[PDB]
Amino acid sequence: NKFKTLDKMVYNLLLEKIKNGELVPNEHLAEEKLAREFGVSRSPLRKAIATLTAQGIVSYHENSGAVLNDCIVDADRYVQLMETIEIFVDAAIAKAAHFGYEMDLEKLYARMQEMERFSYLTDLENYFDAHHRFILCLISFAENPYQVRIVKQIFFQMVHFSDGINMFKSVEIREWTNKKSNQIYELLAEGKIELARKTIKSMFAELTIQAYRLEHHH
Amino acid sequence: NKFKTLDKMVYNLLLEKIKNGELVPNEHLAEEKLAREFGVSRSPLRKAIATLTAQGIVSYHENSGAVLNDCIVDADRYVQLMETIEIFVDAAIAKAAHFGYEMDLEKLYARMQEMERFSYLTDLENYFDAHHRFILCLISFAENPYQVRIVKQIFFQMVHFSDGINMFKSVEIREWTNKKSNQIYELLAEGKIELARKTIKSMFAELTIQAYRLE
Repeated sequence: NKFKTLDKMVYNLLLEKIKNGELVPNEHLAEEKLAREFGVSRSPLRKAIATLTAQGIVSYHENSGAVLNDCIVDADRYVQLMETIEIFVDAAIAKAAHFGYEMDLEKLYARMQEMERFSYLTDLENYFDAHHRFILCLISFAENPYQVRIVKQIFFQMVHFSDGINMFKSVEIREWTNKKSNQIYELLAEGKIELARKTIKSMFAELTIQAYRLEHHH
Repeated sequence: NKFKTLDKMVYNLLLEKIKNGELVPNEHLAEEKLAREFGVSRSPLRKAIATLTAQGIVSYHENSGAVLNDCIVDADRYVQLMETIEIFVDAAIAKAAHFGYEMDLEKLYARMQEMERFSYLTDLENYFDAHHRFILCLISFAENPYQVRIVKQIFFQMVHFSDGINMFKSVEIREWTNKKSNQIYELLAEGKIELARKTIKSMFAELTIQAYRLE
């Protein structure tokens, strides 16, 4: 909509072809036809494809070319992604508490407050991003950048291929999630680690229930 | 040595420039000087770079060109990756036991036996791969393909940027790992889930100790 480079544009263009469904999973990407459609040379397009192969969205095979993977995320896949996120979060908190690391709780407070702010402003995309950044801060408490990057990739896939953000169209759900995030921050700051972990688990369980309620009656 | 296509050749050359350390992380790749060093044109080399972007080794930042990521893994980063792997494995076993799935234990037995076979043949690369596939089978018990793909990327980075395979140059370490894998299989088959989980933890702890002992 408001691009600054030819590469990212093409990337975004291709990405939207993956989201609106103009390219179906298991389809071989016609790199030559795609470059003609965008009016671009193959140097940007190729680059885009490479990036989307790094994100697991496209798979290149030695026998065919680049193939597009099944990337659409229904409720069950959303819950699988959330289970991955939650094992990462719980293990992060457990490791930090066991080894006595210093948790950047001020950054976590800032992230929770950004959640509060975007919920007050009714900025849904920024609220989703802020919720994700709060979770990422929790995970970074493990001091494992590999895990942070993995969960960032998961968040990217959720944002671009799930309707999970629609859950936060409810002000009630947004405020409950903000309250849970603040409770987690407070328990961590007070040192009640097991209570914080069970609060994290409760948060994820309720959001899983709501993810399944998204599919039942939207 | 013994290349069959010019791309795979150029790629490999560039890839070793990443492994021997002649190209520093976060450095911008001089595609023209690299292509002239290899005596090749630009179209193949870029493909190579593209391939290394598809594997997460190189990133196309918003600035024009390609930048190389911090991919070398020392002992501490190896242990970080292994902690991630073991979090996945333990959660997989716990989830399978809690929801009462049927774990494909015959596939697990086959993978453990391939470990045994490659250890017998002193095939280090295939033994490393077989160990990784045994772990991946354990993780697939979670019925979560995303986690399998994540740990596959971890194993790729380990194979190409770690010395962790040198650990298995010891026949004793290989046999201990094989015995532990078989014990995990048997405990899973007998339903002793907590014992299987503590055996998994012990295996990872011993291999973590061995990662630091590698001088």
